[PDB]
Amino acid sequence: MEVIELNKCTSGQSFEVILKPPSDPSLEEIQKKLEAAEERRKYQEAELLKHLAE
Amino acid sequence: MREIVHIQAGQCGNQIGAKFWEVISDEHGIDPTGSYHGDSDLQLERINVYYNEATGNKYVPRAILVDLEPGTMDSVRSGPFGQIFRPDNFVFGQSGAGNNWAKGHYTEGAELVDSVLDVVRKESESCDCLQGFQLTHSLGGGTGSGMGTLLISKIREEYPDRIMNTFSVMPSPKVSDTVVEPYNATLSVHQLVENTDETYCIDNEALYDICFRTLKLTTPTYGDLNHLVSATMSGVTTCLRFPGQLNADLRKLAVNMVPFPRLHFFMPGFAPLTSRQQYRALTVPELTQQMFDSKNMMAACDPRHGRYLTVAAIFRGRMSMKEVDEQMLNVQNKNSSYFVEWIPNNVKTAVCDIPPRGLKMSATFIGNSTAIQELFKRISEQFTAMFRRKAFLHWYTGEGMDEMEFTEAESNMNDLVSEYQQYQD
Amino acid sequence: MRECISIHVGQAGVQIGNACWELYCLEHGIQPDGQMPSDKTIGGGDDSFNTFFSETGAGKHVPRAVFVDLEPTVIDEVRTGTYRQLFHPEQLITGKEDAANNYARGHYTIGKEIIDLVLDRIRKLADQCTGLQGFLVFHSFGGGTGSGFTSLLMERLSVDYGKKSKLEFSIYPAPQVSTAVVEPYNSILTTHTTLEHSDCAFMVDNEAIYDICRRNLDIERPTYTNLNRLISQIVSSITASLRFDGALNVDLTEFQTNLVPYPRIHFPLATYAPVISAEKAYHEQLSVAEITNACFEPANQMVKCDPRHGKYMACCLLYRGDVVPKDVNAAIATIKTKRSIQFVDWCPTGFKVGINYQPPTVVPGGDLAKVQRAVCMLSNTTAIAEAWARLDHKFDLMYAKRAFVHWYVGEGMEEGEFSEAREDMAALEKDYEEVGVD
Amino acid sequence: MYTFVVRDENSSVYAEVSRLLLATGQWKRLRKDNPRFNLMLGERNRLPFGRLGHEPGLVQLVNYYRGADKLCRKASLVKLIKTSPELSESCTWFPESYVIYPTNLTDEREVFLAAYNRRREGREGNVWIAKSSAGAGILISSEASELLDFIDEQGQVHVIQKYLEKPLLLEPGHRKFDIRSWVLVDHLYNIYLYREGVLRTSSEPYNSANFQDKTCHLTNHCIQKEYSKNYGRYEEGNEMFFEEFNQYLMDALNTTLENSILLQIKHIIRSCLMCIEPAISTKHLHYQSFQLFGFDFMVDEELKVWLIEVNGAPACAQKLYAELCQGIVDVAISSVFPLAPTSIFIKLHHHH
Ligand SMILES: Nc1nc2c(ncn2[C@@H]2O[C@H](COP(=O)(O)OP(=O)(O)OP(=O)(O)O)[C@@H](O)[C@H]2O)c(=O)[nH]1
Ligand SMILES: Nc1ncnc2c1ncn2[C@@H]1O[C@H](COP(=O)(O)OP(=O)(O)CP(=O)(O)O)[C@@H](O)[C@H]1O
Ligand SMILES: Nc1nc2c(ncn2[C@@H]2O[C@H](COP(=O)(O)OP(=O)(O)O)[C@@H](O)[C@H]2O)c(=O)[nH]1
Ligand SMILES: CS(=O)(=O)NCCc1ccc(F)cc1
Ligand SMILES: [Ca+2]
Ligand SMILES: [Ca+2]
Ligand SMILES: [Ca+2]
Ligand SMILES: [Mg+2]
Ligand SMILES: [Mg+2]
Ligand SMILES: [Mg+2]
Repeated sequence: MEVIELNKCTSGQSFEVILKPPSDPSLEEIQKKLEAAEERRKYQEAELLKHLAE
Repeated sequence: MREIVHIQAGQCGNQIGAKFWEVISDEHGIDPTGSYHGDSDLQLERINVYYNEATGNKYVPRAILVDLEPGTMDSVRSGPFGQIFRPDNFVFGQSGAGNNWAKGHYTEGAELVDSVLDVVRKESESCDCLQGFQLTHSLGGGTGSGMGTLLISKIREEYPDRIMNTFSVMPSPKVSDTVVEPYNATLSVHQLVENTDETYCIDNEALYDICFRTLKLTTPTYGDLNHLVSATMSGVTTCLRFPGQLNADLRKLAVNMVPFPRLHFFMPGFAPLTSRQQYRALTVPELTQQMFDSKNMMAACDPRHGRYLTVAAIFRGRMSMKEVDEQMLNVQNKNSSYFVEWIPNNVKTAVCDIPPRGLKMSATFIGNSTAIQELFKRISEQFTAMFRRKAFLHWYTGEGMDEMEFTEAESNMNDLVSEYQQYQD
Repeated sequence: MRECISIHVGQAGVQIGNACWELYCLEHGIQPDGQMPSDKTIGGGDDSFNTFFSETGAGKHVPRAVFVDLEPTVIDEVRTGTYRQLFHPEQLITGKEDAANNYARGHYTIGKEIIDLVLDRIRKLADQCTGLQGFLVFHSFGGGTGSGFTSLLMERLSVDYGKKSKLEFSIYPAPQVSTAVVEPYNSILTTHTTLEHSDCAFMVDNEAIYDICRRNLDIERPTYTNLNRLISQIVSSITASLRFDGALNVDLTEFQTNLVPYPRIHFPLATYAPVISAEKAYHEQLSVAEITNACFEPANQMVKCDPRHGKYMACCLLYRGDVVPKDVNAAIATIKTKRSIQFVDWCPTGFKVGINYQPPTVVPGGDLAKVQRAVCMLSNTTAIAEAWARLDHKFDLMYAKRAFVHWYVGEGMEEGEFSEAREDMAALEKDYEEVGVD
Repeated sequence: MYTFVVRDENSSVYAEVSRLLLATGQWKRLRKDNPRFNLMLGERNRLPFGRLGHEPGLVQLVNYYRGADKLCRKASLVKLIKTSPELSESCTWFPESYVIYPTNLTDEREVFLAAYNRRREGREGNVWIAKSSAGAGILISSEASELLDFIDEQGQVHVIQKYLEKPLLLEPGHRKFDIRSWVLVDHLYNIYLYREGVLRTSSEPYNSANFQDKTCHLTNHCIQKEYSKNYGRYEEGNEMFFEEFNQYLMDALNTTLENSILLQIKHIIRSCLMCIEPAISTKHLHYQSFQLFGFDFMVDEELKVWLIEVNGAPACAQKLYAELCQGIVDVAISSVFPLAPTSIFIKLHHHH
């Protein structure tokens, strides 16, 4: 039961107690993902219009 | 500012749509002349969802009245709230559709549809942010069924990413006008499978049995049936017309009610349904017991024959929201055999403070049940009983249709029945 | 002094943000008009509260915050609410139609169109900072914006602010206060794409906050306002060290150093006490031991789980009010001899304690009662993996039938992203089991 | 209408409880994967406790205590007794035991040989027994070399404990036996001891000069009914109930079952369960637990009771299924979900 690094100030204090010792995607790659999904949306919509045109 | 554009087509469509605007106009304090006279700010918070605001603080419904014959819309224009509709929003022909889906969809209807879309485009261009469209119509006639589904096809083409919603009255031999109603309903159902995000199935037989057995109306009329539709349409749209912690626009509802794109046909319900003992206060248990009782449902499908994919209940009036959850959590935990166990928490509840006119409290029921396959099975059987003998087909081949298109409607409907069946096991 | 920028995404993030800044202002003596009489340095200064507030020449203390939502109705409340004067228009960003509870709609469809604008507004706040620490990101798991757009924002923040720390305050979905059925999908999708971009995340399960409001505050049917004022007390207890003089958790980096030894396992459990109803005739004031003992009761944990059957990796005790180190250690001794606290063998069995003498501030007309001392324990237990297990199971039930999947594919997401995200969660659960179970 | 699920089809006990619940007309059974249940008759292994108590408006109850395996595992029990101050290492009613891991994998090998050599040098009886939880696989011997070598040939943790060389032998027959006590712990952590126990007796004369033939040394009901040639001779199914055993103790030893044995049994049950109460109690938990335990005791010729093990998923004696199962419904299930005596249990009061 040891207390270490006791720091005190006007607004409080803080300390540590030890009971026992121990034993990314680049900006380019994010644009591709965003545009790839935008492309799959455009494709699905074109197939909707193609169906409606028939 | 999430505006909805309302369309009503054909006799049934315009008669049911008329009462709907009558009911909700009363709830929002809008008189027949468009002037507001309510006493609560809640009545206006979401008023722009269904009404446009003109000069002089006038509120004009965002509604488009469509028909291929003048008669029905002359009645509306002379009806109670007939003066409230925008005069330009009446679009009608003179030929009629003769209860013929081909005439509404391919011949007479085609000649008029472009001018209807001109009005739709006009109302859309003035919306700050358009939620989507809602259509009221029957499937058994010619204009609402044939031209209605033609309108939907042309609205989806021009507004591919907007929500398309319909209230669809399904025909029944017990409440029938002509024998070709199964033909028109089977042809429309396929259009709805493809081009609607949500369809509220209203079966005239269910409306009839309710007026006969529950409401104890000796001789029901179309007017009586339309009173139930008005009340139900007002109940399902309460989520959209008033404020609440739920928010919920058309797309958010669809995302939570439709787990598969084609299975988007709902069974509505209402409570109370009392006969003239009408002043007795209704407790929360009785509202809940009736709301889930089949005799309170309007699809004429026994829910105990299928399974609920998703269920939404809306309670209106000043009541115990704690006791609402208790009774709802009681119906589920007492009949958990009729709820699919692979959609967690598929029963949602919402409370609204303003009750319908003349009721301390009410409950509207919205179920996406696989039991709806019984309705489509009925239509299919009646279709095939006539089509196997090609009875009455000449009315349709005379309009340019071929037998193959009927064969395809049959297969499309039987596929739909097969799709519901696989999710019921 | 180093600045912290708060980002609030979606309804839950914006409404929780509104409650926190309301509390922050009452704690620092800031008025709704931004004035702060106790601040003797007009239009400048590098005090601790300046980590969260900038200052104009006119003496206005302005939150270092950005509010983002794809629909304007929630942020309009901020524009016209009590504290409308605090923020300026650039800080409140609103779209016209939301993600409809659709992760794919908030991440791809709509996110792609608004991401660059949001980065621009954040860049404006960053240019006001002389030494930005990082970001505190508030959002829900279930919402389409909170789930889908947050993950996109986090990806770009890692690119534009590589060396900056990012902490989350995430709302875990609870059916008692939700009408959405697809929230398990959204939660798992957003945890997958956000996991490698968040340094430390504080999950709050609405179910836990809901029961606390009914049990301790005697609220039969709590509202979001009730839920949010309670959450903003926990958030304030966690961020107080950044806003007040002190030596524990003085910068966002210290949160990772003290609570997260393994990067993926960065979801500390939060436990708060005491929560006393204001409507009570008058409550007996609890002692340091009693409130510390309460930190090991499941009833006041921000996520319902059983830490007795996990393993601790770290443990912070944050006290506010009349508390001296003497009483803390005395209560800790008693608790060890009575409680089941098992640390992992590769970590010291200890507690880091911080004490702030100023007791918790309570919003006038709020539900919470003024107490003389309160504590918030931040413990990293494997037991919080129960939250992932519950969530992953619901995901499996719906995904086995591809229910609702078409809504996501329709917005341009590939079906493979579902399984790619689910497999990441299966690996996350395996990490917790390897650390906690023998 | 209450609901329950069944996730262990092999449980004879809860097969009866489920059969009784339905007979009341007030309990409905759901599919094993339906989350909307009041009561879960859960599986033995890997029961998902983390998914319990998260259904709005549903009070959920389960028939297992999370963490009670510490008491129902051969190796776990030994560690719990030696490491728990409430039981201490000098616990007087538990045979000297040691946890021994096979060399192909802490371990108490050196600690065992130390106490072994002490006994060998002191002329004392040095017969030990090795067993594990992965057995139907038991070995009894007086040589430490054979005990250790037998464990290395396996691949799971084992336990070596002193073998009671002076067991109490019934007459006529000169035969060994053990005592099974059923104990029910409800959600409030009351400890109810079933008034009916069973002596699983050996039908063979106990032989101390031959531990090779284990039929007269192991009182398991399956070993006696398979490898014993006197099965069912003295009592039906090698099972003597308390009425007879008490009458015997009076005729032969001039004492009673209560005074000579039951006081120690009730004391042992209390000590074991009270010890782990803070670890497994569900008093402030979001769900509720109960569980049926099977304690197995040994009695020596001095009328001292020793604890053998604790079974977490025990079976019952055929004659006692109806009475005990009904009792589980009364104090464990209907106490939380009431329906629309002379209790068969013995409440062991204690300080929570
Ligand atoms: N604690 C708390 N939870 C909230 C709050 N608002 C919403 N939620 C929860 O958040 C989830 C819904 O996500 P939202 O944040 O409302 O949705 P969103 O992020 O705005 O995204 P959209 O789909 O575009 O609306 C549900 O589980 C709600 O319970 C709030 O103010 N406080
Ligand atoms: N230390 C010891 N001294 C004397 N006999 C012992 C003993 N350990 C075990 N036995 C004998 O072994 C038999 C059962 O062994 P054990 O209980 O370890 O196996 P098991 O667990 O598969 C049976 P159960 O779980 O049903 O009690 C008992 O009848 C007992 O007589
Ligand atoms: N509920 C209801 N159903 C109607 C009404 N009028 C017609 N129907 C039903 O609608 C079908 C006839 O369609 P109808 O609307 O008259 O054809 P249309 O004018 O060409 O669109 C039949 O099944 C009728 O039972 C009505 O006012 N209310
Ligand atoms: C050709 S018919 O069979 O006579 N038409 C009856 C229509 C109807 C039946 C019942 C109603 F409640 C309303 C309308
Ligand atoms: Ca013409
Ligand atoms: Ca200053
Ligand atoms: Ca990073
Ligand atoms: Mg007609
Ligand atoms: Mg939102
Ligand atoms: Mg055993």
